[PDB]
Amino acid sequence: MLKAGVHFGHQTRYWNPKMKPFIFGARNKVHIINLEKTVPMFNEALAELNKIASRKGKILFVGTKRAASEAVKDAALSCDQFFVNHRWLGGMLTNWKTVRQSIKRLKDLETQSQDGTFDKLTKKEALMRTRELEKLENSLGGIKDMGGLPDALFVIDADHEHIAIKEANNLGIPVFAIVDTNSDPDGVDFVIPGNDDAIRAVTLYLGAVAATVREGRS
Amino acid sequence: SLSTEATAKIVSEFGRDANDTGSTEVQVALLTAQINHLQGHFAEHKKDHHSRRGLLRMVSQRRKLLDYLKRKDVARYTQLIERLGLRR
Amino acid sequence: SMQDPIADMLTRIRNGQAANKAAVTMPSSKLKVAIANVLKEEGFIEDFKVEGDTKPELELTLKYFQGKAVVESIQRVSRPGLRIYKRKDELPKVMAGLGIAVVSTSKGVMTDRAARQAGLGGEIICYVA
RNA sequence: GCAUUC
RNA sequence: CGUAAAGCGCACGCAGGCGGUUUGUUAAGUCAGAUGUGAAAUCCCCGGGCUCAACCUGGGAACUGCAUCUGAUACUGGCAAGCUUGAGUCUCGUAGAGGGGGGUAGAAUUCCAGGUGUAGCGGUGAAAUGCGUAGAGAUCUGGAGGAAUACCGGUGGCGAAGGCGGCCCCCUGGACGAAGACUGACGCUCAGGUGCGAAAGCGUGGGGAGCAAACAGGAUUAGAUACCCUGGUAGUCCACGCCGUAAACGAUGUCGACUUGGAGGUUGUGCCCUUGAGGCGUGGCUUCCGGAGCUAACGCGUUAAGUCGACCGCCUGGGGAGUA
Ligand SMILES: [Mg+2]
Ligand SMILES: [Mg+2]
Ligand SMILES: [Mg+2]
Ligand SMILES: [Mg+2]
Ligand SMILES: [Mg+2]
Ligand SMILES: [Mg+2]
Ligand SMILES: [Mg+2]
Ligand SMILES: [Mg+2]
Ligand SMILES: [Mg+2]
Ligand SMILES: [Mg+2]
Ligand SMILES: [Mg+2]
Ligand SMILES: [Mg+2]
Ligand SMILES: [Mg+2]
Ligand SMILES: [Mg+2]
Ligand SMILES: [Mg+2]
Ligand SMILES: [Mg+2]
Ligand SMILES: [Mg+2]
Ligand SMILES: [Mg+2]
Ligand SMILES: [Mg+2]
Repeated sequence: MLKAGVHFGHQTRYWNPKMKPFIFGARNKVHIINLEKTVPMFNEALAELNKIASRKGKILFVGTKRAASEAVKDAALSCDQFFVNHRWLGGMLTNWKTVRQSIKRLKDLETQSQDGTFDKLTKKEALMRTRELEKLENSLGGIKDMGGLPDALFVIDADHEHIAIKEANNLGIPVFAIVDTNSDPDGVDFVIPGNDDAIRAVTLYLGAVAATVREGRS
Repeated sequence: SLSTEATAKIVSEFGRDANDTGSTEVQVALLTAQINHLQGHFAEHKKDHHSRRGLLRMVSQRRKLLDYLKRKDVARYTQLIERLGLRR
Repeated sequence: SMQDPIADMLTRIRNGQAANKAAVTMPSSKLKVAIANVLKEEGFIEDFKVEGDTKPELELTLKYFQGKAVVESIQRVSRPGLRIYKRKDELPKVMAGLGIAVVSTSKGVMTDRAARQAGLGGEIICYVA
């Protein structure tokens, strides 16, 4: 529901003209979002997300900025949904079949560590090869068990994650995004105007969807 | 261009009163006064081409106004040219 | 200088539709109102209004369907430099009848279909699809 | 510093 | 028709083309119907006849035209009366290398005269021609004359374009803003025409410091009618006339309307005002980057090369040739 924070936007210099409808005014030289318009669209976002959630669909969280990199992972632990916390590899969805073998390599790396077959005297097995696990995990950690294209895309920034939006649009996957004043609309089917980088803003966002998904999943 | 006192004198002479400045008679009379006044200027400064271009605009503007007045009312046009002693 | 006010009315509609503008306002005239009335009847424009007496201003309420402009295309046909008149049998039909052509007949301004039904020709104003 | 041609 | 061929160098403008808005009238254009005519054949449509076809033939349609008659009045035009939003005049201000004329100032170069002073100076990649013991260069004093205006100076300003930089005066053009008043379509464009139009060049008469085609010498080089060096005439400057050409370029004609934005420069103006080398608005001009759209692409992008209207100019493979 409506509460403190989130309303804060960015400077009027970097505003996107396409977002004129969702700006309430230029307060202290920085645009502030119209909350009365955000709640209807936002409430629609959870309702749509709940509907697909009841269909056992797979939701994907896309957060790359350091401010929310750990936040998305926390939601991915509160619910069984998938996420991307670090750089979005170009083509994670367009050529998913190409990325499948990369996931399989991570599984093999994970296995070799579990049963201790990697504890060979050589540093090559001990150090060089095991350093690939965290390199792959930090980028493919939350997508390991997706097993296919997501049924919906959730994005914290529509411009910082413009690559992810393009892939989802190409594949026809519905896109939900926390679109900011400076961000580019028309690439997201469901737009949630508001702040994208404030810590207290995102946590409410991914926290809200992380909840309604659980009720929809049942 | 033209002194305010001289401009006021022409307005009251040709127009209905001191406030009727838009009348074709006032506009034509004002242009004629400046054109005649500038005759001495170009007698001495023969190659003041840049200012002469402005003078030709007044001549062209006066001709357009005179033709409009002639079309609108011939009788008024005939009286005006007689008073100003032009169209020779 | 402005020499074809009708083209300005059509241009404003075309530019406004491309800009996703809710409505377009322009100086009003009897011919513009007559053309606007035909557009409103055919469903191309939601509504139109005239405000002011000394300097009336004509406002047109544009309409959109599925987020795209209803008026796919609108072009002036008869122009001050070249005016076009058509007989009853020569009345054109836009997009094989899906569109309409606004015709200024002796009985007023009406679509090509109306003029054809009435059996009266006249000046072709514009094609709007 | 100058330094052509196939 | 920015770069592929193609926007006159830029303007003013007659003929011509086009023209805001309201009422009445006219019914020329336009539109409807009828009448006369539009020969026959031919073409076309439905039939008939040569064994079929070609071919022949009946009727219709067609001959998109012209003329008259009767009507229609929306649009265009004519006529009459209007209206203010286009355009224009007036009042108060602002900025500017806008133009013409006259005067004047300082720095510097060259030259002339004199003093001090002594063997180099000048120049190049190197060198030489050249200047100098007849006293150069350097340095100081005074005088003469010409040309251009350091700093300010800034993708700053002004002008139709070309173009216009010290300062002062005289004459003078245009632009822009503030409200208010006035005229009431007087407008836009423009073949021909006319005016202006860098530099070089030409004519006459002056002037001539610097610079410098031509020319001369010294170098360079296989040669060097060049680049480099030392000299140097026309010219560059002024007066008046002529020439009318430039990559005269934004390689982008003029006018008007419409269409998301961001950051600057410049010049007016409104308002909040004690919490000023402040806060929010509204005009003119102008630079840069970019959205839609557009474009062959590059790119353009509210100052369009986007979306439209009016008028003019111009292009139709290369070369020959903008030549005979
Ligand atoms: Mg070329
Ligand atoms: Mg070319
Ligand atoms: Mg008219
Ligand atoms: Mg008639
Ligand atoms: Mg016949
Ligand atoms: Mg037969
Ligand atoms: Mg009329
Ligand atoms: Mg001409
Ligand atoms: Mg010269
Ligand atoms: Mg000479
Ligand atoms: Mg001489
Ligand atoms: Mg030389
Ligand atoms: Mg030429
Ligand atoms: Mg030039
Ligand atoms: Mg050219
Ligand atoms: Mg040009
Ligand atoms: Mg003109
Ligand atoms: Mg741009
Ligand atoms: Mg020749």
